[PDB]
Amino acid sequence: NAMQAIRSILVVIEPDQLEGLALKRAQLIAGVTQSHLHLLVCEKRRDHSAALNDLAQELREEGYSVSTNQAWKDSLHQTIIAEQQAEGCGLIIKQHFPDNPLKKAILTPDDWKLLRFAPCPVLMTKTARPWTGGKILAAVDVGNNDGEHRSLHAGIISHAYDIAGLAKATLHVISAHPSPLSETIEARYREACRTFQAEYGFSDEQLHIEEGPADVLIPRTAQKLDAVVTVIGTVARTGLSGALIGNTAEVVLDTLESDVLVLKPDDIIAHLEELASK
Ligand SMILES: [Cl-]
Ligand SMILES: [Cl-]
Ligand SMILES: [Cl-]
Repeated sequence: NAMQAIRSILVVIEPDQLEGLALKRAQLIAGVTQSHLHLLVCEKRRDHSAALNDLAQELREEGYSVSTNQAWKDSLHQTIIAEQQAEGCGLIIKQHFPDNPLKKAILTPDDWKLLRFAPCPVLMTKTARPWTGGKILAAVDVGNNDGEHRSLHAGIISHAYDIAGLAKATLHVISAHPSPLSETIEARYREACRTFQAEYGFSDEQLHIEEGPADVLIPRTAQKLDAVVTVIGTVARTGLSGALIGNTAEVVLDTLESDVLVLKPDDIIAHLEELASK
């Protein structure tokens, strides 16, 4: 019940866009989990206090626990992470607004800095489709069961399952294992796969076991299922020079048309919490 355990959600509110999907997803989640909503506008110039008060009043009348703030220091991603630290939020929800209408799935450079440094789960909303009744896709690699991958996969499945339940949606899993006596090593992999299926109670129809590059297999499955949310984890160990997202998550985040919930390994979250608390 990973989502039920999140007791406050940071909702990034845009002042000038015609969609408000960050708050719509926050209302759906908190309507079930009774989580607190902290609404943040990141801007220095205009005084948004009256509009934030009116929005908070309307949500409290609907039964939500709500606080609001307007802040600005240095950059958009730094303002968001500083607010997450001040309010102790366990999830950040932000809507994706692409810089180029001909490259609509590409995240902005500031979105990438938010995903790199956030010391908590980040939900990047990329579609206006409602979650209710849709398909939720979890991305794992059943071919690896070391302590670090077991923990990360358990978190990806816990969050994806809680989302499927609160949205009255169906849950699907994509396992993309790199292409490789070949029949015997395949037995160890088939063993890992059958154990994963029993441990997590997945039907054959829910579990997509595919061989090939994860960076293209994850988006293909999301597109074929018309998934509305994809849950992914960043790489178990950082690459050189602080490259902690990893190539698979970099490509998938810039390609998916679904919303994306980005989780990080516990050891990476702990180090990012230290950096954010400086
Ligand atoms: Cl407030
Ligand atoms: Cl929704
Ligand atoms: Cl990175």
